[PDB]
Amino acid sequence: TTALVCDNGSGLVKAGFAGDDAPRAVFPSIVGRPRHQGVMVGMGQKDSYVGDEAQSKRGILTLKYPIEHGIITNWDDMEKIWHHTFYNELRVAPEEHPTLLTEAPLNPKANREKMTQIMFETFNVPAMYVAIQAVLSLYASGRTTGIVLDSGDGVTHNVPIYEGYALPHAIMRLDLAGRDLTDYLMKILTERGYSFVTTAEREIVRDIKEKLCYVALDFENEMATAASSSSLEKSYELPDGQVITIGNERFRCPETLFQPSFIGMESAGIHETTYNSIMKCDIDIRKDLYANNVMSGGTTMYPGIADRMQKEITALAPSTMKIKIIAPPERKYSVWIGGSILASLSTFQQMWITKQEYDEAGPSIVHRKCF
Amino acid sequence: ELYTKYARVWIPDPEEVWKSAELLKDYKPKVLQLRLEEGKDLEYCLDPKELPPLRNPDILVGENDLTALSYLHEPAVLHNLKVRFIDSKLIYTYCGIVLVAINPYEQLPIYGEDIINAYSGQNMGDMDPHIFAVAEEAYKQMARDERNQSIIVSGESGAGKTVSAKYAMRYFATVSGSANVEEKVLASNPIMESIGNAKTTRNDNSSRFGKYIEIGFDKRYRIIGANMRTYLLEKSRVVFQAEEERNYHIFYQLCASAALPEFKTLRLGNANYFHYTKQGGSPVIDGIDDAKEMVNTRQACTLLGISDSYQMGIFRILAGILHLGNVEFASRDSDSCAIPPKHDPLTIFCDLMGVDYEEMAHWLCHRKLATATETYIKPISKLHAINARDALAKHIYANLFNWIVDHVNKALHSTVKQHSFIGVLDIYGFETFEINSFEQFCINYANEKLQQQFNMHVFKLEQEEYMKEQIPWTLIDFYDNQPCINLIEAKMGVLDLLDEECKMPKGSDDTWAQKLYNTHLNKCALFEKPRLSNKAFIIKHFADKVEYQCEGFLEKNKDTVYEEQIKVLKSSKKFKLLPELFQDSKEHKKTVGHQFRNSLHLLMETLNATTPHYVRCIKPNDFKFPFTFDEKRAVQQLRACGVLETIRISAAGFPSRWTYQEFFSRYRVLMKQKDVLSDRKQTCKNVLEKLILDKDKYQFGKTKIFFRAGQVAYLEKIRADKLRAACIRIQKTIRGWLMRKKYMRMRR
Amino acid sequence: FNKDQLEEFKEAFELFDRVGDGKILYSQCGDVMRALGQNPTNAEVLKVLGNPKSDELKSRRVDFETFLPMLQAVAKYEDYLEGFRVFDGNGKVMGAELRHVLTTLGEKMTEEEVETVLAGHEDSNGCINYEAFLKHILS
Ligand SMILES: C/C1=C\[C@H](C)C[C@H](C)OC(=O)C[C@H](c2ccc(O)cc2)NC(=O)[C@@H](Cc2c(Br)[nH]c3ccccc23)N(C)C(=O)[C@H](C)NC(=O)[C@@H](C)C1
Ligand SMILES: Nc1ncnc2c1ncn2[C@@H]1O[C@H](COP(=O)(O)OP(=O)(O)O)[C@@H](O)[C@H]1O
Ligand SMILES: [Mg+2]
Repeated sequence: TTALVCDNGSGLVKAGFAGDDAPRAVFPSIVGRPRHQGVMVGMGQKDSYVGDEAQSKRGILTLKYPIEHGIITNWDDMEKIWHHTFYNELRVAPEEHPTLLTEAPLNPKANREKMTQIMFETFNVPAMYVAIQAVLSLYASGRTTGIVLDSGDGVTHNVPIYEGYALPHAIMRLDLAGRDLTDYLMKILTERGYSFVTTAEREIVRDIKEKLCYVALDFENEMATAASSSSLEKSYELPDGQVITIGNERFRCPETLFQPSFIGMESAGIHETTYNSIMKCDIDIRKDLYANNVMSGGTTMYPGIADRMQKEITALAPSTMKIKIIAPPERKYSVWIGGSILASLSTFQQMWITKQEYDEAGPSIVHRKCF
Repeated sequence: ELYTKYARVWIPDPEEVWKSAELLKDYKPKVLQLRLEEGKDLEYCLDPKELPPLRNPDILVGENDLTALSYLHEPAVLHNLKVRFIDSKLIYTYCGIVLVAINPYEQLPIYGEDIINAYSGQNMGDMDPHIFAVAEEAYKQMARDERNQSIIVSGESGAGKTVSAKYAMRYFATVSGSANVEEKVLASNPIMESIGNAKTTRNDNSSRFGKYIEIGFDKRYRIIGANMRTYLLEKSRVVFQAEEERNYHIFYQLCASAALPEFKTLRLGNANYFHYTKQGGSPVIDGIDDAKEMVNTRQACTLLGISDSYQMGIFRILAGILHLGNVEFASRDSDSCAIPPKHDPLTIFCDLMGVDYEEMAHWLCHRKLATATETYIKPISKLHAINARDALAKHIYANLFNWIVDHVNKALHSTVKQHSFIGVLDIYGFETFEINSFEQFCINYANEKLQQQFNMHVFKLEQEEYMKEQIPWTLIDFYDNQPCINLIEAKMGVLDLLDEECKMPKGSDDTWAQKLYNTHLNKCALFEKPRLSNKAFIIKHFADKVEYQCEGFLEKNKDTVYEEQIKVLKSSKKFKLLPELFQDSKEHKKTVGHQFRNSLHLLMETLNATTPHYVRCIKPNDFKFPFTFDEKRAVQQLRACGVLETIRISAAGFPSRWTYQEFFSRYRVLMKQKDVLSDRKQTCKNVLEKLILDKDKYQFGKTKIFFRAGQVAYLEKIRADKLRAACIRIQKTIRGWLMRKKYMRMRR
Repeated sequence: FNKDQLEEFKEAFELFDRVGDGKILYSQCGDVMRALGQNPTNAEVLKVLGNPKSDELKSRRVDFETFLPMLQAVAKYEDYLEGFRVFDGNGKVMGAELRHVLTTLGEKMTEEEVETVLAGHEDSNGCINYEAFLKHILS
């Protein structure tokens, strides 16, 4: 039986069968409740919506995200989103199929305990495992050595790996995110006079960030260029058909990843945490980490983030030592593709947590087997 | 013990695999005083402990059935075949239910028509063995019972599997009362040879696939027609050969005709110009004109009603595969590649196929991912480009082969509804070389499955015979190679780890081998590591141990065919055949080892439906001499056909059976008149129970006595002793009486 | 053996002396023993002769006095009947089978010896009454 492979995040849920080439169900991971009195009779009022429905209806709804910063922060809505994933959107009963689940490293243990308890008790899944997102990116990109940098909505984390061994002391985690880039984009957009207050407006800001932002190769030169000229300035159409024009700001938004001091954090940007993670590794491997940097997750999709990273690391790293950035175009999905590869392997079939081992040991088993 | 002076034994000899000896002094517990024919005398060590194979008495030698022999061992089998073949020229012989056919290179009369009318009706033992006797045993069981019947033929392709099949079909046609299966089936052979046969280090014109002819019978058992199928084709040969091998003949027959004007459009070169044909370094087979074989292939196609338009299609595609092979990639950067500008092989490939150059050049260097909502065009490494190109060549060839077999079937079918069929399988036997590689590994796994079916069928027939004769059937011992099959094919078997290593990143033959040693090295008695190397492993098969080298395995096992490259070829409009090949997903991902394991499970489903009958073919000398039997080559062939292992399995049981009157006649010399009785069955029960002490050795059936191995030789020797001593006593009495009379004459 | 026996045996021995020196050959020792009423096997004759080699067996000559202990040593029906019943159960024996076994097994005799003893003993079918033939050859 093909295992399911399911990858949760803040933002999208990605799910499909193991051995497929690409995920079969992708939908934004939102639970929505109506906030207006229902006036019509026979309307068909529904308790709550999940996924794409909440996106279409969104003008009527409060949208909540049940995962902030890779932690599941209300379990009822999360359990609804899994219910929708198995029954509505994959249409396959979980009692038939092993399941593989994905988590950011250095999370609280309770998140794994509850996630397994809900898989065994509430869906009766015959076997489950929990993988690290960064490890799976290496399977997808076809390597056994490299420093993975993976940044989605919520968590950003670096995990160095060398010939199939992790280096736990060198794992780094940061809470810059697609989400905090969105809240920064709203707070700066206000300076041109546009105020996006409600959550369904935030989804618009998110779509502006996807379509129009780009990482300035050199920051102060593009600031001067945008001051000098309109040429950089570009415009977008809100759903009601009004137009808005956004300027130098559109590169300013994804730069905070490089300078967290803009949003107000102090911890250095993704280039300097990549370098500091390599430096915490012992000196013999470091050439091979510089040879492979693997980007993963949607927040590394911005045009020019690969070249800005290569330049800014090359400025930090010793001059002889060749720096290469490996940004495959598919990288928004590569954590799922890696999960597909792993779940397909024959050696892995030994390694699932099985229902009997859970019944014997209780939900703490996950810490012992998984990582 | 059985070793005495004036007894005969077999001694091991490297020039001829066994030599006969006579024992000069009776044994008593570390040396034997051995006579020979090669000089009178020799002195022979015993070894720390062993006794030589003891030789059967010459009443049993030359029997029509090897399991009539009282001692069963390699020397007795090899001798008995040699005396039947050399002295009487009886090429056919039996072993249990198997028919061993020893191929004379000389032609014989014995197949001639009248004998067909002689064999028909006769139960299998009532006539001396001949291929017609198996053809009847199938035809009779088909008429007698519902079941279809199968005839299964194994051996190195020189051994004459095709001649055996041909005569089986003549038997069916002549008894059944026929139209034009035989002429058509024998007309197909040059096509299937040209596209499915290959040249291997041990053998020219080896056949790399299993070929099955379903002869169809009406409800009146008239021959309707025939249907052909093919299984287990090895695809990997198309892209890759070891040294001193060729890929399938048809590429060389095609290149040899490059001068001809209809071929000129193909721009074919000399056979070592292309990348797929040159790698073996062995373009010319000794003693074949390839250009002549091309003309015979074409005329066989014409005789099967493939019009010349399609024959020019077939050769157009094959020239396409050859030109595709030369396409050569330059790497831009370590994870990206492109084809250089105006590359001549790609231009010719696009012209021959019609597909527009820009689209092939684009798709060979990229692959497409797509979620339902979005699609990414992704570059791929020069290595992955080469693997994809080779997978496309293998996929074209495999579909072209399946298509040519569908047309041969269109000529061979006939409209009348098939009531039941008899199906004659030509397959290859167990195979071992100085170098063994993924091809040999797949061939040996197929033979392990067939050998399992044979062992179960023999065990069923013997259980039915024991229940017939009122013996306890719980005695019969069953020998099961399921532990090896589970090693090769079950999850975390060899094939399943090979498929895992294909997908796991930075896979290699070294890391594969290391996974084998971790998984099996001391957990499974059948898996072994060669001491002096880490790149090889040993599987104890049914017949023999075989080293397999790892160096080929992952390069050969990979297929993945990128869907866009097929969709490009399929779109082409220039000619009918290329769209016609690919007409009807997950299967594109499957590795060659997995496609083979599925094809073998189809073959085993086809045979399991059916009651088998077996033929084995053995090739008596390496050089095609008309009747020379070379005991080294025949020993190797008898091991590769599992005949020796069958005989080992039989020798454990009760191999030797006697009917009470036939026993009583022979051993009335031993029996005393007080023992003779009005019920011969009771007489023999008494006499035998005295003569052989341990009742465990023998059993009394309702109508037959059963004996373990050796007991009939023991009885024959005690008979020769009694008759000898009685003869000495009478001879000395007559000699004395005459000379005493001559004494009295001198007294008178 | 007493003096009378020794005298009869010596006279017989001298009748077999074909050279006049009062001696026989080793190869004649067996012949003399059988002529004197013994029925030794060829093995017994060679054993009492001391397993002589071909050369002395064919040319070394021994007188009666050395022969005598050997004759003594060699000297020191129902089996015969069962032995004949081996080759039968109507009390007959094929002439062909008896001829074959006497000329091909054991201590093989010549066809002429067998013809001599068998002359007049086979019937029209070619069958031998073996009790009568045995009594005849024992007489
Ligand atoms: C007052 C403090 C802590 C808390 C309010 C005290 C309470 C008592 O801790 C909990 O048990 C609640 C909860 C929690 C949530 C789910 C769960 O199954 C278990 C605990 N964890 C959280 O709210 C985490 C979530 C989190 C962020 Br983002 N990144 C992280 C990286 C790693 C781990 C976790 C996180 N969180 C926001 C914080 O710690 C904040 C930053 N901490 C502080 O300002 C300091 C001054 C201490
Ligand atoms: N082309 C793009 N450019 C910039 N940001 C993007 C792009 N596509 C998606 N994103 C943002 O990345 C985040 C989604 O990241 P992703 O890794 O797919 O989520 P998850 O962490 O659930 O896997 C969201 O903030 C989304 O708006
Ligand atoms: Mg993610």
